[PDB]
Amino acid sequence: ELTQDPAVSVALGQTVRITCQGDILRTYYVSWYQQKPGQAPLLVIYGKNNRPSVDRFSGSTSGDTASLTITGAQAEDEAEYYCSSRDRSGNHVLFGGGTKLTV
Amino acid sequence: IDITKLQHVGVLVNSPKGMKISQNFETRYLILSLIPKIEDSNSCGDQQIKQYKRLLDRLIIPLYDGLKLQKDVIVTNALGVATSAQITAAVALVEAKQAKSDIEKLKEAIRDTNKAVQSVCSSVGNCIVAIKSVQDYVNKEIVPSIARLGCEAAGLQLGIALTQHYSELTNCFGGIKLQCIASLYRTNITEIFTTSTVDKYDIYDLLFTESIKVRVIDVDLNDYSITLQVRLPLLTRLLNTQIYKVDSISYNIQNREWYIPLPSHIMTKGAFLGGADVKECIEAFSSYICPSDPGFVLNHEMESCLSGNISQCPRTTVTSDIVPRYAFVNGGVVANCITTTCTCNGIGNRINQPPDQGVKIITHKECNTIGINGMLFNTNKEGTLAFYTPDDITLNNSVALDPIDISIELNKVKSDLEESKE
Amino acid sequence: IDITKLQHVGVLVNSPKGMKISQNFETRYLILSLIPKIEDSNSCGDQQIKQYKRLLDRLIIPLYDGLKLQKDVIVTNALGVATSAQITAAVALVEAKQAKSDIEKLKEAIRDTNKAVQSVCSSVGNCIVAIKSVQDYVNKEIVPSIARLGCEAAGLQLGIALTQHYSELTNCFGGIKLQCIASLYRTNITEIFTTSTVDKYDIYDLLFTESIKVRVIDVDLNDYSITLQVRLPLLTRLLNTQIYKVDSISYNIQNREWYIPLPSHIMTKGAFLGGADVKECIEAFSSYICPSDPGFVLNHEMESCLSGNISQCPRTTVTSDIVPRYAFVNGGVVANCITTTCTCNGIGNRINQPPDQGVKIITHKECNTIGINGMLFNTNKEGTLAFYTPDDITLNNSVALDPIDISIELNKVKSDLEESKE
Amino acid sequence: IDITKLQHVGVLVNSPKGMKISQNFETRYLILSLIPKIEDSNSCGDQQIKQYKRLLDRLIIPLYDGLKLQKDVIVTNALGVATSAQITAAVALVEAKQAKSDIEKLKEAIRDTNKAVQSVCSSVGNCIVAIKSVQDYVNKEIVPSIARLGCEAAGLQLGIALTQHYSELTNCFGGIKLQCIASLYRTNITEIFTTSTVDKYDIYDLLFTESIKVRVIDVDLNDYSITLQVRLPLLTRLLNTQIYKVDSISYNIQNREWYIPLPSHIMTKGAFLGGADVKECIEAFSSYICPSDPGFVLNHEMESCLSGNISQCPRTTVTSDIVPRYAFVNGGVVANCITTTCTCNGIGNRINQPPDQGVKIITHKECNTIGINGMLFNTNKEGTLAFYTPDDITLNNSVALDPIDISIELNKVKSDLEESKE
Amino acid sequence: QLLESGGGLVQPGGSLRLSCAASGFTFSSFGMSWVRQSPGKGLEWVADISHSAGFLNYADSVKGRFTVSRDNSKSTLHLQMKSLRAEDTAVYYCAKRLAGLPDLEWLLYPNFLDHWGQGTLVTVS
Ligand SMILES: *[C@@H]1O[C@H](CO)[C@@H](O)[C@H](O)[C@H]1NC(C)=O
Ligand SMILES: *[C@@H]1O[C@H](CO)[C@@H](O)[C@H](O)[C@H]1NC(C)=O
Ligand SMILES: *[C@@H]1O[C@H](CO)[C@@H](O)[C@H](O)[C@H]1NC(C)=O
Ligand SMILES: *[C@@H]1O[C@H](CO)[C@@H](O)[C@H](O)[C@H]1NC(C)=O
Ligand SMILES: *[C@@H]1O[C@H](CO)[C@@H](O)[C@H](O)[C@H]1NC(C)=O
Ligand SMILES: *[C@@H]1O[C@H](CO)[C@@H](O)[C@H](O)[C@H]1NC(C)=O
Ligand SMILES: *[C@@H]1O[C@H](CO)[C@@H](O)[C@H](O)[C@H]1NC(C)=O
Ligand SMILES: *[C@@H]1O[C@H](CO)[C@@H](O)[C@H](O)[C@H]1NC(C)=O
Ligand SMILES: *[C@@H]1O[C@H](CO)[C@@H](O)[C@H](O)[C@H]1NC(C)=O
Repeated sequence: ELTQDPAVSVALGQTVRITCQGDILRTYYVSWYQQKPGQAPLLVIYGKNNRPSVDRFSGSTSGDTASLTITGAQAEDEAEYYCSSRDRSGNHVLFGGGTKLTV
Repeated sequence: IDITKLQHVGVLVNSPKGMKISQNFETRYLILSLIPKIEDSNSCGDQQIKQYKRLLDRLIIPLYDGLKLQKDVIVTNALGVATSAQITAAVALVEAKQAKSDIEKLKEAIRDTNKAVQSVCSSVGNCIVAIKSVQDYVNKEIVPSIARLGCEAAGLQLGIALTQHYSELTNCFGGIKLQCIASLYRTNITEIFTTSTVDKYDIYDLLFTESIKVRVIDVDLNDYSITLQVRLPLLTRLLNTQIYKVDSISYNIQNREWYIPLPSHIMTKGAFLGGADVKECIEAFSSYICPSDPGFVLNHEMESCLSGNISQCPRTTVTSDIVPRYAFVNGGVVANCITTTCTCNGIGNRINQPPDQGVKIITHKECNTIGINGMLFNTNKEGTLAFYTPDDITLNNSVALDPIDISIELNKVKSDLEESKE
Repeated sequence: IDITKLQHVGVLVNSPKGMKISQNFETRYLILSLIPKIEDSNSCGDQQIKQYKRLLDRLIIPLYDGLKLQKDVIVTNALGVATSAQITAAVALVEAKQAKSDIEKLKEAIRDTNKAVQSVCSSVGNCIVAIKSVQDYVNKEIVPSIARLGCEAAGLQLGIALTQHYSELTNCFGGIKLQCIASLYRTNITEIFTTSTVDKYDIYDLLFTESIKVRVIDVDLNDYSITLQVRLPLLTRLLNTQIYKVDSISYNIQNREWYIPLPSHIMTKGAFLGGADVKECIEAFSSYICPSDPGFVLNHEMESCLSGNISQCPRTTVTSDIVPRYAFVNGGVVANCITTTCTCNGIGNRINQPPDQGVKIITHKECNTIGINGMLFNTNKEGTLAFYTPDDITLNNSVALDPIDISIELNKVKSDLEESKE
Repeated sequence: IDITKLQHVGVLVNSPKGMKISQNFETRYLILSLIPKIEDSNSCGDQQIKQYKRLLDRLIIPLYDGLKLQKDVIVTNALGVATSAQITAAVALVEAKQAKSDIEKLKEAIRDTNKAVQSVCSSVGNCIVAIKSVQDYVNKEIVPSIARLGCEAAGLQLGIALTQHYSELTNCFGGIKLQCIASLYRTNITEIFTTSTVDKYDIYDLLFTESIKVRVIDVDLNDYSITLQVRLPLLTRLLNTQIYKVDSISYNIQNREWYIPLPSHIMTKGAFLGGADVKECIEAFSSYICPSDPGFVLNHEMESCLSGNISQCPRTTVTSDIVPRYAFVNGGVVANCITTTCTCNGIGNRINQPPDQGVKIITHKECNTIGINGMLFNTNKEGTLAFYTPDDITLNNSVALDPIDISIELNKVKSDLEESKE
Repeated sequence: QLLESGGGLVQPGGSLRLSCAASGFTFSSFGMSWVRQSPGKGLEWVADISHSAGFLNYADSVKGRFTVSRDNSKSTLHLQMKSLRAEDTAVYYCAKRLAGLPDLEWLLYPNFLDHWGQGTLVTVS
C-alpha cells in the first residue's frame, strides 16, 4: 500500500508540505483526507481540482509521488493527513498512515 | 531518386511528399448502448422497435462465443495454432479483461442516463466513452413530443427514428471501420476521441483514424450494448521519408509502343529506395499517413533504374491505351511525338521525331505555343536542362507481364536447350 | 477467324456481335440545387432541412478546392506532371469558364423557381439543365397540407421526406456514375437531357450512357448548388469490327484434362485479328458498346491459334470445375466423352471415345437422342458436323498460369544448364 | 500430411476439419409478390406505392424474360452456343415447366387474402411457398388506421416502409443471394419450406444455404410477382476428407527473411493431397461446407513438401510484413528470433539462434515463461516437442512471385545459353 | 447532506447490522461506501456499493465475511455483521461517493468520498 511520513510539525505560520509515495499514484489521482481527532474526515483534493469549502492549498501530483502543499497556520491543521488512491485493479481503495500535524 | 535523366525514358517522378506512421496506438473503449432513454411516461412503440433490434445483436452474442480461438489462456505474464495477426489482435484484447471490471462499472450507469456522449475515465490519459443510440435526436423529438400529445402520434417519430437507425445498423455489422460508427450518430472523431497529443489533428489525420480497423469485444443481451476497443494512433513525422508518385508514358522504340512499368509509388529513406503499396495510406497535402511502413524492396533492376543508369530499366510492351503518350512535365510538355502529333508552334508545323528517340522534350520556350493533337498551350520553364538531349539510351530488359508469354518463351528456351547439348 | 475446325480442339467461338464506340463526346451541364422550395409560407420543417445538409456541403468544397490542383495553368488557345488522362479531363474543366454566365444566369433564376426541372439553352449543345431535388414532391405535399398541415402533417412529413432523401444523397455523393445522378431524383436520362441526342439511342443503348462517369466542377456554399459536366456520347457503329465471345472445353490428352486459355472475348477489325475486353462495355441485342477501343494485341502463338493453324494453340492444365467439359454447339453436342458420360439413343448405349483424340462431335442426327451424363437430348436438324481432320492435333504450346509453376520450371532449366557448360 | 517435422520450416497446419459437400440438391419455388394487400380504401390512396416497382420489375422482364438464349428447344427426352454451366442452368428451367401449372394455381390464390406466407404442395419433393412483400408489417399497421384514428400517418408510414423495402429490393436486384430474400423480408429460412431436408441444419449448415444463388424463372407484370426457383442442398458428409488451414512463418536464412508460400487451405482425400478453396465455402465448428469440391491438385514440389519430404518446398523472399514471424504453434512458441526478440523467464534472457538454423522450437520443457519482442507468456503444456535435431535443412527451390522478376531472370538465362556453343 | 443511523454492541463471534440514512441526498443516484477506523490506527477499506445493487465490492479483511446491502426505496445503506473476531473493534463511518448520475466524470474513482457521516461504535470483547 501507499505510504507517507509518520508525522510532521511546524510553527504557527509559513507553509507546510505533506508527501506521499507508493506502488500507486503513477497513473491515478490522489484524494488527501483530513480528520480533526474525534471527527469524520473531510476531502480536500480530488483529482487535480479542489473542494470549494477548502483558496488555501491545492497540492501537487508528481510522476511517482504525491504532495499536498499548505500555507499558514491557524486553529485548523492540527490533524493528520491521509493520502488515498483508487486500487490498481479498480476494486478497492488504499489508505496510508496519518501524518500528524501541529501548528 | 533521380528525377532528371529519367523524364527522357518515360518515367515521370511526381510530387515529393512526407510520410507519417502510426507506429504506436493509444487504445480506448467505446461502449455503444443501442437503446434510447425516454424521460416521460412510456413510448408505446418502444417494445416493437426494441424487437427489431433483437434480430441483430442476438446474432452477435454467438458471433463471438464459439468464435474465439482461446489463443491466450496464458495471460500476458490447447492453443493449437495462431499467428502474429492474432497475437497482437488478442493481446490487445487481453487488456479488455483488466478493463472489464472497469467498463462494466460504466455500463451500470450509462443505462439510466439521458446524455448522448459521456467521456468518463479513470487513468490520466485513457478515457472510456459512452454513446447512446439516438439520444441526440431523442432530445430533439421528446421536446416536440409535448406538442404532439402521445406515447404514439409522437412516438411514431421515435418509431420511424429507430427503424431508420436500425436501417442504418446491420449495414457495417452485416473488422468494422471507424467511419460507420461516426456515420450513425452524425458526429466526428475529433469531437469525442481527442485527448492530449491525440487531440491536435489535421484534416488528413482525421480520415486516417477513421480508416483504422475497430474491434468488437463484448455484447450484453440484457443491456443491448456492444463494446468496441478502438486503437487511436500517434502519428510521428518519420524523418527522411519522401514518397514520390511515379507515372510512365509510351517510350517509343522503332514505331512500337513501350513503357517502363514502375510501381504506384517510390520512396527514398536513407539508402532505402524501394517502392511502396500506398493502397492503404491516406494521402495528405505534403505527406502520406500510413499505418505500417509499406515499403517493399524492388528488384535490383528497378532500383538501379531509379538511381539513374536507365540502361537497366524494365521495358514492357504496351497493350491498350492505359499508359499515356504525352504528359506535362514541369511547365513544358513531354510527348511521344511519333505516335501523337506535337506540331510545335504552327498547328500545321508537325515536328519530326527521329525514329531512335522515345519522347521529345518540348521546353525552353522553343515552342511558345504547343498543340498536342490539337489544342493550344504555352510552355513556361524548368521542363528540361537547355533542351537536354542524352546519349542513345539502349534499353536491354524487355519484360512481359503475362504468365503465358513467359511460359511460351521458356518453352522455346527449353526446346533449343535440348538441341543445344548436341 | 474460322469457327469451324476450331471446335476440334475446344476453342469454341460463340455468335458474332456488333461494335459501337463513343468517339466524340458532346458535353452538357447539370445544376443540382440540393434544396427544396416552400411555395407560400415558412414551414416548421425548413428549420432543419439546412442543418442536416451541413455535413455534406463542407466535406465537398475543401475536398474540391484541394482537388483541382491546376494541371493546365497555361491557358488553352509550376506543374509537376499531369498525364494525358489527367489533362484530357482537365481541359473539360476549362469549358466551365465560358459557360459561367448562363451557369450564374440560370442559378440566379433557380434561386426561387418553383419548377422541378428548368432548361434554358443559348445553344442546344453545351446547354444547362437544373434540378430542384424533391420540390416536385413538395408540390404534392402542399396540396393536402394547405388544409391540415398542423406543423405535423407537413413539417414532419417534409422532415422525413428530406431525411430519407438526405440518407440517399449521402450515399452517391461520397467521380460519380450517371445512374445515381438519375436514380436519386426518380427520373430517367431521356427526360433530363431532352434534346436530339438521347432520343436516338437504342433501348439497350441508353443503359450504357447511365454508366458513364460524371465530374464536379463548381460548388457554392450559399445555394448549395453542385455543377456537373456530363459528357454525353455520340455513338458510331464503326465498321468491320465484330465481337466474338469465346469459350473452351476440356481437350483430353491421354486421360489428362487440358483446355485452351482464350480471353473472354475476341474482336476482328480488318487485319486486327483478336484480343478484346468487355468489362467496361455494355452489349445490346446485336452489338457491344464501348467507351474506348478495348481491343489489345494477343501473343503471336495465341493469335495464330484463332487464325486457322491449330497446332500452335496454348495448352493449359485444368485445375478443377473451371472448364465446362461439354457444351452444345449449334444443333449438336461436343463433349469430352472420356470424362463425361455420352450415351446415344438410350441411357445404356454409351458412346466410346478414342483416347488419343480430344472432344468428340455428335451432330447431323448421328444420334437422334443424346444423353449428357444420363440426361437425354434430341439433336437438332440444322447442326453442322465436321469429322475431317481427325489427324491428332498434337498441341505443343503447353502453358501454366501459375507463377510458381514457371519459377520452378526455369530452376530445372537452370540446374540442368549450369553443368552443361562442363 | 504430417504436422510434425514440418514445423521446422514455419508451416503451421491448423486443426483438421471435416468436408461436407452439397452433393444432392432439393428444389423449391419461391413465388414473391411485391404488392401488399389492404382491406379497403386503397390504404388511404397508397396506390402510389405500386408505381415504385414499375421502375424495378419493368426493366426485369426484358432483362431476363424478354431475352434468354433459349438453349433448350431440342427435346429433353439454331440453339446458339452455351457451355455446361448454362446447360445445367437450362435444365433447371425445363424442370419448372413440369411444375409451371402449379405455380399459377398458387398465383391464382396469393392475389387475394392477407396472410403473409402461404404454402401448398403437390409432390413430396416439390412444395411451393408464397411470400407477400411487407404484408406482415401491413398486418399490424392496419389497426393504426382506426387505433390512431387516421389513414394518414399510416399510409404515409406504409409508403416510407415500401420506399425502404423498394430500396432494400434494389440493392441486390440492381446473382441473387438468399440472404436478400431473407433480409429483405427480415425472415427465417427455417420458417420457409418447412421441410425435413432443412430442419436438421446446424447453424453453420443453415448459414451455408443462405449463400446459394437464387434463380429467376418468371415475372408477372400484371401482379408484379417474381417466381424464384430456389434450390436447397442436402449436405452429406464426404468421408475420408481432412481440411487443414495452413500458415507460413519467416524461415530466415542468413538474416534474409524467406517463407514457404502454401495455399490458404490444404485437404487430404485418401491419397489426393491437393490444396483447396474456402472463398465459396462456409466454416463450421468441426467441418467445412461447400457447394462443390474445391480440391485442386498442387504442384509435385508443393505436394511432396507436405508428405514429409521437406527439402523440396518453395522458398520465396518476404516483401513487407505479411508473414507473422512468430506464432503460437501448440503450447510452445516458435518464431524467427533474430527478427523478433525472444526471451525465457525474464526480459534480460534473450535467445540467439545459430547463423544457420531458421525458426527455433521453444517448449515448456525448455522455456517455462517466454516473452516475444515485449510481452510475456508462460508456456502452457501441449504437444509441441523439442528441437528434435533435424540435420542442416537446405531448401533448393527459390520461387519468385513477380512476373517481372521471372521475366528478368530468364533474360539472363537466355543470354547464358546463346554463347554456350560459340 | 447528512447520513448516519448508528447503533451497535456485540460479543466476539456475534452478529450485527449497521445502517445509515442519507437524508437530503439522492441515495439512488449516488454510490455508497463504508470505511473502518481502528481506535489506535488510521482508516482502512471495507466494502463498496454502486448506485444500483449491480456491483458489490468487498475487502473485509481482504475476504468475504460481511454483506452490505443497498435499498433505494427507503434510501438507507445496510451492512450485515457476523463472526466478529479480533479484527473489527473500530469505529465505522457511512460514506457517499462524490460522483453519480448527474456528474459521472468521477464514477470510475471509488476513493473520492465526498461527505462522511458520524462514526459509529463496534466492540470485540
Ligand atoms: C467535428 O464536429 C464538430 C461539431 O460541431 C465541429 O465543430 C468540428 O469542426 C468538426 N471537426 C472536423 C474536423 O470536421
Ligand atoms: C548504374 O548506377 C547504379 C547506381 O546504383 C549502379 O548500381 C549500376 O551498377 C550502374 N550501372 C551498371 C549497370 O553498372
Ligand atoms: C544493351 O544493348 C546494347 C545494344 O543492343 C548493348 O550495346 C549494351 O551493352 C546492352 N546493355 C547491357 C547492360 O548489356
Ligand atoms: C422516363 O420516364 C417517363 C415518365 O416520367 C416515361 O414517360 C419515359 O418513357 C421514360 N423513358 C425511359 C427511356 O425509360
Ligand atoms: C501455321 O500454319 C501455316 C500453314 O500450315 C504455316 O505456314 C505456318 O508456318 C504455321 N505457323 C507458324 C508460326 O509457323
Ligand atoms: C509437336 O510435338 C510432336 C511430339 O509430341 C511432334 O511430333 C510434332 O512434330 C510437333 N509439332 C510442332 C508444330 O511443334
Ligand atoms: C429464425 O427462426 C425462428 C423464428 O421462428 C427464430 O427464433 C430463430 O432464431 C431464427 N433462426 C435461427 C437459426 O435461430
Ligand atoms: C525425398 O526424400 C529423398 C530422401 O529422403 C530425397 O532423396 C529426395 O530428393 C526427396 N524428394 C523427392 C522428390 O524424392
Ligand atoms: C540443395 O542445395 C544444397 C546446397 O545449395 C545442396 O548441397 C543439396 O544437394 C541440394 N539438394 C538437392 C535435393 O539437390
